[PDB]
Amino acid sequence: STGSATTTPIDSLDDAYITPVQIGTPAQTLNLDFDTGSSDLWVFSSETTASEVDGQTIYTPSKSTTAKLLSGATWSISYGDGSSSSGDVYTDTVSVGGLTVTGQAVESAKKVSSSFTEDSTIDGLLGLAFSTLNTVSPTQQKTFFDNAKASLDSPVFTADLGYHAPGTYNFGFIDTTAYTGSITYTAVSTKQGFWEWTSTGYAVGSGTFKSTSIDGIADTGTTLLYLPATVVSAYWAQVSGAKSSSSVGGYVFPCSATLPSFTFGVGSARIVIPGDYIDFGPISTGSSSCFGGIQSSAGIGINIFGDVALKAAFVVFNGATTPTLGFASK
Ligand SMILES: Cc1cc(C(=O)Nc2ccncc2)c(C)o1
Repeated sequence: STGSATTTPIDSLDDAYITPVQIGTPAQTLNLDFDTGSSDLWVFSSETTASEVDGQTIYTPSKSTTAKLLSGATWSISYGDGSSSSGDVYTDTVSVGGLTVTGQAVESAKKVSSSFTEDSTIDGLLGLAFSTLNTVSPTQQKTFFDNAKASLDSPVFTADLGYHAPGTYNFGFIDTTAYTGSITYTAVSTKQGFWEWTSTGYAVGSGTFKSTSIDGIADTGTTLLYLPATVVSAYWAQVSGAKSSSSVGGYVFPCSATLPSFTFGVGSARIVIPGDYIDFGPISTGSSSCFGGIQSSAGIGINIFGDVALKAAFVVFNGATTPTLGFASK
């Protein structure tokens, strides 16, 4: 089997992407944030505290003839950005782009943090990291991809995120029309539960490539590119007037600037992020200070190849017995 679904930016900045997902019988379609940095499929629901729901579409398990309470199971998650949610668990039928999994754990939120409430466009998350990170207790549950894997034509999914435009998540096949040149594959460590890999270096604009190992994660659920302070300083030094602002919480730059590209290495291959992808616009409405899309990972504890980086590539998440990651230009 295979599946193919379009993923759409939630706003004009590509802060996140949403993908329609069918849950239950008859189908209830919710727009979920596919997150290769976490491993829980959770949704706003009829159980979510009413004051914490503001415009989201909810899953109502009582209206699904295939929903079953997973008795005694609870979940609770905290993300890197400080957001969180928790609740109980149902199993139900879940379909993405024509690919159906029966008995998928659907984690129903009883509580969500303010950031989730305030984002009316995101009805929940669909985790695509390794199932070892799943938070369900006392019986850990599998991700949608892990459940689907055996049925897929090939044990892979691909992320093809758009810049200010829709893109695609495919399951079970590699669309050879969706990228240019060749896909370069690179080793993955699953030891922390992430799609963790080592970039071979970087360049800023038309500058020379610096060969240096940068360990990090491919994370579709993180907006920005978070890299070591040395690398980030070298980037922003090429932008007149750019500075790190403790009050804003990262690098900002004059909105009148033209940003240089940023290149990262994948083995002997190179992925170029155009300068415009690194512009996240005014820090507040009407401001001439703009927020940068490349930020320091110091204090996070891990480097994160988030959407800024991933959207510049066609990315293969190869879930074979020994997982790997593939990157192609597009
Ligand atoms: C301000 C904000 C952040 C988020 C959000 O979804 N975080 C997040 C971070 C990492 N992985 C998954 C999710 C929301 C709704 O609002």
